[PDB]
Amino acid sequence: ADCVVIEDSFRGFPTEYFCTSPRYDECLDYVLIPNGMIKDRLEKMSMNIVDYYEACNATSITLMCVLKGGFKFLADLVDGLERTVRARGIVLPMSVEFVRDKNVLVVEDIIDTGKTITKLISHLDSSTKSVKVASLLVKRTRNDYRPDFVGFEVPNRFVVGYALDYNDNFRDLHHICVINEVGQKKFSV
Amino acid sequence: ADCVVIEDSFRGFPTEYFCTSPRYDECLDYVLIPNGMIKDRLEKMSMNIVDYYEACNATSITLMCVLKGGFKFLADLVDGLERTVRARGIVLPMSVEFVRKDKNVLVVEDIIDTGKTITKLISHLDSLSTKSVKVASLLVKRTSPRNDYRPDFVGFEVPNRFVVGYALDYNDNFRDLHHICVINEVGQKKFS
Amino acid sequence: DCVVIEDSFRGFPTEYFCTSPRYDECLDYVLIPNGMIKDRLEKMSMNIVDYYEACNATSITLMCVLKGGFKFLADLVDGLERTVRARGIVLPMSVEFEYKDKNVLVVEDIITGKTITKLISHLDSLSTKSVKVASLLVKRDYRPDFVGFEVPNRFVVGYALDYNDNFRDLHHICVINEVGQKKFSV
Amino acid sequence: ADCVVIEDSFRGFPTEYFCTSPRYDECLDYVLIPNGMIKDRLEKMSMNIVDYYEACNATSITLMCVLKGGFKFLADLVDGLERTVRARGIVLPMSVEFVRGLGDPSEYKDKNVLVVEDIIDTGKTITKLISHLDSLSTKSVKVASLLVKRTSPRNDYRPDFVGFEVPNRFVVGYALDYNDNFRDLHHICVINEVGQKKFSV
Ligand SMILES: O=c1[nH]cnc2c1ncn2[C@@H]1O[C@H](COP(=O)(O)O)[C@@H](O)[C@H]1O
Ligand SMILES: O=c1[nH]cnc2c1ncn2[C@@H]1O[C@H](COP(=O)(O)O)[C@@H](O)[C@H]1O
Ligand SMILES: O=c1[nH]cnc2c1ncn2[C@@H]1O[C@H](COP(=O)(O)O)[C@@H](O)[C@H]1O
Ligand SMILES: O=c1[nH]cnc2c1ncn2[C@@H]1O[C@H](COP(=O)(O)O)[C@@H](O)[C@H]1O
Repeated sequence: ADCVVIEDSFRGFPTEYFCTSPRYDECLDYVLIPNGMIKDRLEKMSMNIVDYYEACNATSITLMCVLKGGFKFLADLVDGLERTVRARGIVLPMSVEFVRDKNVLVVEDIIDTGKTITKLISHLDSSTKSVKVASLLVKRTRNDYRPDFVGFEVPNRFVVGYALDYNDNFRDLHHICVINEVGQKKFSV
Repeated sequence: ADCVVIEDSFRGFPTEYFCTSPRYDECLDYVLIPNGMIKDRLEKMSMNIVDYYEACNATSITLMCVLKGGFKFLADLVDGLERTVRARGIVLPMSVEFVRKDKNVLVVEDIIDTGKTITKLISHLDSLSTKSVKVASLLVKRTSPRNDYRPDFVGFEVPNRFVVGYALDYNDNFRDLHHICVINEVGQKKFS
Repeated sequence: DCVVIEDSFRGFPTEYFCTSPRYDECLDYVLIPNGMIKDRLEKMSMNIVDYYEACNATSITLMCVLKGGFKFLADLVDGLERTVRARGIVLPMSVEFEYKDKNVLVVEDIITGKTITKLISHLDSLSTKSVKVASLLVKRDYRPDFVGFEVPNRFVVGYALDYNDNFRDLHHICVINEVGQKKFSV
Repeated sequence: ADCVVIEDSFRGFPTEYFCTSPRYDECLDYVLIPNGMIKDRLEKMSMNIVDYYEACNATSITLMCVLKGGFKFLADLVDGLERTVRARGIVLPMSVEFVRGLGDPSEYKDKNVLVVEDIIDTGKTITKLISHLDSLSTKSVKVASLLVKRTSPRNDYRPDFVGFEVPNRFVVGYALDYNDNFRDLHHICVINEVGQKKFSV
């Protein structure tokens, strides 16, 4: 459950020094997690997931992508998993299933209060071999729940980008950023 | 449209000189298209798509992922489109819908052999009063006689041989392969 | 102007990123992950191409200063090639590791500035047509024409940056501790 | 069974379906090896090199790049090497040096040198180097060549690690040059006639 903990002292990275979608010129305060940061973290995370599912003699695993917030995370994550199982010479069959007794790894976007991931975990437990949750981001409240694999622990702010949406928008953004009030007013109701 | 033609005389590249997942040891005949070649073609496909919708004045574009096969394809293609939209400074909003009104729908599918699936899907799209309906296909099977229909954007035109990898499946197996490969008969029998 | 890494930033723990097992105990933290470098180099390359399009430069010659900037030159040349290629412009590029009267973009690793002064001074012998300098990192006052990150006055390794021809194979840009700083003393 | 063989029947891919430097628009016949295919090959090459130098417990391993021609191949090769060593917990200390010869210590002795060159054709350019390296009392001298030209008759020398075996046509791109041009090209291509006349000696 230990991860890259973004402290509330971190002010982020201003958008002017990166490549963001020109569509969101005035709508972003700063970049929180660059895209390459996400990739680099997902490498080590892929190693952790693989060696965990080898410590337990798992015959196979099935990733469950929760659309549409976890697609980029699932894509890069599957790249890292196939890469790791490729280099290490293991024979670990992985399946991918998208939803809006087998080993199930939930591929989620972010945990805020946990009311959504717990209904899923209780939905698959309604007779499954195993149920695990992997979340790219985690929100620091503290919440009583934590996923099994966590990439980043972020402050109590609303983030967008990397297929994370603020009212069905900002998904085509390359990095993980925090909206300001201008974009909030522009894309909310 | 015109694309990279994988000639029938192409013998492929043997899997031993690339990285294959260990679970398909004696199941792959050869490697037809390496992953990196797919990506390098997807760069040009992204440019073609973006400046097509820029020749038009599309207010947005809605990509339709045809699951489960087109998921890697849609991933790297969305990376290409995003990378050329922000590289040319053009404002062009892109949304992503998934399957298994009055918008510019770009269908993203894995391969087209006969065209039954793409015909049914396109017919379903024609009822919702879409602004435009274009189709982007990664692979196109060269059949005899040549198939009556061809997509608006095509990555590779490959021979009439069953291919797997890059999320191309064979009874929900072979998806976790990095490259597009032709199966042998031992692998076709191994999964039934 | 670039990305400023303030001094109150402790970095990220090495145990959360993939690092070479060679330097298990010799790394305090990571300042800048590798992918963040890759994402900043996009904007930096765009800035360089835009400066060489404000005027009509008919050529550009990148000067790699081995051994520190070979990774930075690799990904920088990749970004420049990808930008020139993406914008359909005809910007011919050469790499220089006797070829004079050319626009020079010096690709150095990090800058006191006493080394870059030796570079620019040595350039006056051939009299280049134009000289500009781009550096990946700057430690805390002089500034090159293109800067990527601004780091504290601490010591950084990785990404071909070396402490006595060492730590170059490290993927990310890290900060070492005193035990590692003494385990590779010259 | 040394490497990927690009048979003489292979006609390549037309340059219009890939992203090419627009200045060489009319100078390229076709694309021989796309960039991503090169990197895909360099994954497996990195694995082979790593487990070779680990099977014999090589203390140090020093990659020597033949400069200008072999730079990009060195960069992607080092990428793959550090990646595959990172994913295995292996400790394999690698160094990097460069040559054009322009590199001398003379402490190269007792070390394991891995030569990183761009392409082998006749074999004399590399033979002079291996002769100049086996004179410094090195523990081992091996060569990694990205491309190898198919010669008639077959060349009496084949490097230890080969990426691709290409037909006997002239190739450019991916730091491969023709009269110090075509280096900024992204893929490995073959020059046509207009490109052969546009950069003559
Ligand atoms: O900061 C955010 N940005 C975008 N979506 C969020 C954010 N925080 C929570 N969500 C979404 O809120 C939903 C429920 O999260 P919960 O509050 O943990 O139950 C999920 O779909 C999350 O992706
Ligand atoms: O060779 C193949 N390998 C894997 N899937 C194929 C192949 N050929 C056709 N398909 C599948 O066939 C479906 C539609 O093809 P069609 O109906 O023949 O046009 C798609 O969902 C493809 O995944
Ligand atoms: O923190 C560091 N780690 C490794 N090398 C450094 C570091 N800081 C400066 N250098 C090297 O110091 C030399 C000159 O730097 P300058 O004195 O700031 O101009 C160059 O070779 C740099 O690579
Ligand atoms: O087809 C080619 N394209 C570009 N450079 C080549 C080609 N063939 C050989 N070279 C270069 O010319 C020299 C030929 O070496 P040799 O023929 O093995 O003795 C080496 O420096 C090669 O890098």
